[PDB]
Amino acid sequence: QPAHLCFRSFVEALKVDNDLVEINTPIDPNLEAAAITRRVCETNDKAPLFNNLIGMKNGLFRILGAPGSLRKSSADRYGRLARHLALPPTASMREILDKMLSASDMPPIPPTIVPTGPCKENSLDDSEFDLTELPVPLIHKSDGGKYIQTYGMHIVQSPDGTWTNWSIAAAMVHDKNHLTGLVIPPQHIWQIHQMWKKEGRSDVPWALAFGVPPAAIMASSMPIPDGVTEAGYVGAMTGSSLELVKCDTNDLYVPATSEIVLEGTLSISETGPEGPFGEMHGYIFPGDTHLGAKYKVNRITYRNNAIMPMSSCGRLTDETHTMIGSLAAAEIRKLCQQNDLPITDAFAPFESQVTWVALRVDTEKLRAMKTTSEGFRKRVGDVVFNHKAGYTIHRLVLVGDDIDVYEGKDVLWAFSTRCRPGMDETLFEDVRGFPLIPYMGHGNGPAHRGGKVVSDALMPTEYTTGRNWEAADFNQSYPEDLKQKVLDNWTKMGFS
Amino acid sequence: QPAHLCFRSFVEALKVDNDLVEINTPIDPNLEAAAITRRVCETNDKAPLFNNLIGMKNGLFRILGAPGSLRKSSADRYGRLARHLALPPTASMREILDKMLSASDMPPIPPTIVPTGPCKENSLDDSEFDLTELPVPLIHKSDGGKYIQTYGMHIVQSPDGTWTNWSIAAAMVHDKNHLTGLVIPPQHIWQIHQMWKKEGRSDVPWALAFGVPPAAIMASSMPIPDGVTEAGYVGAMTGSSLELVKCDTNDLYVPATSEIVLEGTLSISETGPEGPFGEMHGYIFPGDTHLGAKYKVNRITYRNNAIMPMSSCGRLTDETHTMIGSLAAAEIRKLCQQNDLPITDAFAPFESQVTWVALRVDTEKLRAMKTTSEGFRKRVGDVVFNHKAGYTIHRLVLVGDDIDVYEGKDVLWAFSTRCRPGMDETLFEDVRGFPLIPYMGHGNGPAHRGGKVVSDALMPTEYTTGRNWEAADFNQSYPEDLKQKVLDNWTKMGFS
Ligand SMILES: Cc1cc2c3c(c1C)C(C)(C)C[C@@H](O)N3c1c(nc(O)[nH]c1=O)N2C[C@H](O)[C@H](O)[C@H](O)COP(=O)(O)O
Ligand SMILES: Cc1cc2c3c(c1C)C(C)(C)C[C@@H](O)N3c1c(nc(O)[nH]c1=O)N2C[C@H](O)[C@H](O)[C@H](O)COP(=O)(O)O
Ligand SMILES: [K+]
Ligand SMILES: [K+]
Ligand SMILES: [Mn+2]
Ligand SMILES: [Mn+2]
Repeated sequence: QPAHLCFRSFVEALKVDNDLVEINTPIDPNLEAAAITRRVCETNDKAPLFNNLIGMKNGLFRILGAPGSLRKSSADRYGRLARHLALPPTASMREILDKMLSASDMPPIPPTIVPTGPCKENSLDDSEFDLTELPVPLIHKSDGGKYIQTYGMHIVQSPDGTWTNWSIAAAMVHDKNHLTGLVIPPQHIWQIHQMWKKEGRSDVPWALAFGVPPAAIMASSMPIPDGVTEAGYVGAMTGSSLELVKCDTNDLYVPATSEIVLEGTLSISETGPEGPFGEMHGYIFPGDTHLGAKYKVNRITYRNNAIMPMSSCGRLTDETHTMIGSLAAAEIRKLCQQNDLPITDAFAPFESQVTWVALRVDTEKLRAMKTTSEGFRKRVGDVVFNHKAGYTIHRLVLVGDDIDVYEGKDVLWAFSTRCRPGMDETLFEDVRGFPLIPYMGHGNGPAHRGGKVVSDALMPTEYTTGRNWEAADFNQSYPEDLKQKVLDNWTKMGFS
Repeated sequence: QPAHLCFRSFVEALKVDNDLVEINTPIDPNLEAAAITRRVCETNDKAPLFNNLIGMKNGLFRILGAPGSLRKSSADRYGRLARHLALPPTASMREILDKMLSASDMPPIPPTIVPTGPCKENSLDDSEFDLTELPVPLIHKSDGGKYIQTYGMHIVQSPDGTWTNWSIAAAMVHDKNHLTGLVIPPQHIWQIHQMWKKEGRSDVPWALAFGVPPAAIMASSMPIPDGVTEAGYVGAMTGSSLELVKCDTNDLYVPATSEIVLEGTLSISETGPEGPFGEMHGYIFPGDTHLGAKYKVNRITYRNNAIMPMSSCGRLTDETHTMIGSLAAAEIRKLCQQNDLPITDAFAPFESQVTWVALRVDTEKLRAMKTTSEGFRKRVGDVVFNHKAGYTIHRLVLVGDDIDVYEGKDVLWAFSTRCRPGMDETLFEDVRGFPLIPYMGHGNGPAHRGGKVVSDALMPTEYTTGRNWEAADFNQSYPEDLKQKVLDNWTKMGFS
């Protein structure tokens, strides 16, 4: 099976790329595996594969850390991500996001049911497993539980059967046969859970699949539209129907090659303690106490020599930056274009801790609109901040065509030099806010509302007659014939 | 003479450091010298010394570019700057700024008059020079003149004789015996020129000295207080009285070892075209047209084999970032402390194009103040934005003690995650603004007023009971004994 369609094949691909380190000596799931992975993420090192995890019971489990994190070189920086998608390892961010958006103008390709797969190689019933006995990691020293679920896919279906959602949401072990985790608006797991709670008759049939097809985990992390079944979007994106097996204890379908599958229910009534958890913005608030949703596990199925992927999330750079930020930005790009806004590109700068998105504007199109900053900012903010794709994003930065939004230094430059604080900005207080950002949930204002801004880093003539400056830089302040001479004589003269 | 007291000795020091490239083949002052220097600044390369400048007349002149720019290594990043000040080349930014502030609590050491010096080796009178015939650089392709003055020191004295100011302000060649340049509030050259215009009797006696003692050019770039003679501050800072010679045609005093000295007058009446000029924020607006102050040159004196320093300013990183930003930040630190604000450190992040200053707060002291964000922001902004040291700075970012303000990634992290847009900020519209920032002078609002903000990236408990988080990073989310094990086994395991 190809790497984008089978996690096991993805792990080989990383080895083959010289992008893996296999660690075959004993590693402790209490902090050590996550500390090594954290270090990898902070230094853009090779992904760690922990083949010898202290406490591995019943063949459960090895760990792969940093599955979607960065490589050190600029040339293949996003190569781990490209390997999720059958793209060359030198793919740009633009190319990766275009690939993730491509299925939005394609018919879905529904999945294919197969009678078995590797995820059925082993099983443990209700009398045989105990989640507290597995080598579930403690990821951060102050976490309130062992977060088994950082890179698996929750599978839930609407009561009417018409929408099956795949998404990533964190969850931790509660007891031998339950998890807890947050199920919060506007996320699709929450929208579906609300449908089941309004029906009132039963708990939500649920599965959590770990080590799924890489292309599937990418869609799981992207805010594709309400009502759209991820499996058919991934099928369209990859050009092939995904192979799924039925769960044993319910009628959901999981990827055939899933490394580990939990089957059970997500309660419509019960809650239990969750968190705190070290999170994407780089923080943990030890001691925070809160009741989350409760999941019951009835069955585990798994591959021989099963591998659990793990995100050791926090400060730059990990999956919560490379996937959450970038994939939101992609969806925001499309959303703006669909609302007739002249946006060509969008990216969530890592330097903003993926709380900003920079929107590159086609300024020829802007000029033909014959509008002003105050009107354009309001239009863009109304579109994005009232949509689920904007949920995680608190600052939008509008930039003209000279700025590469995929380059954080250029976004910073434009923001700092082209957007007058206050006057060039519109604040949005009556929109949903993201409580996870410390200034929101642990800040001075409402945790769930407001705190958003559109910052216009378009210059005045960009709305009227066109750009009226040149950069004071090597590229723009010197003619081509001189630049080339300089470059051709650089090492001759003594420079590096 | 030591490198910090003699420019010629500074150039040797750079060679000796392996921080110079001597270029002995012909280089064109029309763009080529500045293009090479621009490239150096954008890549943190060695300083270029152009020993063979096309059009060098009467021994005038060689050029040193990038005199105060960065080195490539992290270990001696600020070494060029350290060489201005007798500091080790590994000095930190903190150490450099402390050195620049040290004289603020010392008696001045007045200069010593000597009868001659190297700056008298050669002379050209009013019938012998022509500024349009010298190899003055064109620094950026769209500049409105050849900016002879980018790293010399203007010398002007109050009418009463009691204050002699040394400062850097750009100036360009107007004609064979005049320069033009901006003389604008609140700068000390402008405050002095206003005193002479109010007296109304004569033009301002003036000198411009190029290739001055490095410690002197540093003070020339720092906003030390009104009325304080830079020469006595530099004397105190260095521990020695600076040696000065009298000008021939007026009674001002110039450093004895100056490479090139212009003597003349700054008019109280006449103006002439100036600019446009590629500037510190990374822009030029070609065609901008404006009348600047006019300077008459009556005499040139110079060293044998005179060297003109040149700043090829623009996008990161050059003297306009390393000196203007950092030295303003230093003065702002002191100003805050003198106003009983608990600020321990200040720095202008390069990533903000030195338009922000990050202020590190002693949060134990803050807690004892028993105040709130809204009150503290207003207090800090009132102190800084109503003072000349705040002129160039449009955003202040308050951060707690865990943030290293000299590290732009950490400042960005704190700003993005701890300051709620709008609610955690106070806008200041009734303060002097810096028109040079594009969003000011080429923006949507008043060019000279407003556009400033204090952004509070202190978390709520930092005002009350203390920090209530830990970072989700390698340093803070793992115990010391584990961290050390990881580090000790890193290369063993296969990582880099
Ligand atoms: C890639 C990735 C995504 C997410 C998460 C993680 C990773 C690695 C964790 C490490 C587990 C940290 C966590 O905060 N986390 C997370 C989460 N969304 C949540 O509701 N809850 C979460 O706990 N997303 C984001 C969501 O996956 C996306 O917002 C997606 O759009 C949701 O799908 P849908 O609702 O649009 O179908
Ligand atoms: C280091 C340095 C400082 C300055 C400048 C440059 C360099 C290299 C130029 C390359 C020439 C670019 C230019 O914009 N420039 C510049 C300038 N101040 C001005 O009023 N005008 C200027 O044209 N400063 C800043 C001032 O030197 C400081 O603000 C100083 O504080 C002034 O001294 P004082 O008035 O406080 O005595
Ligand atoms: K999804
Ligand atoms: K000065
Ligand atoms: Mn969905
Ligand atoms: Mn001064």
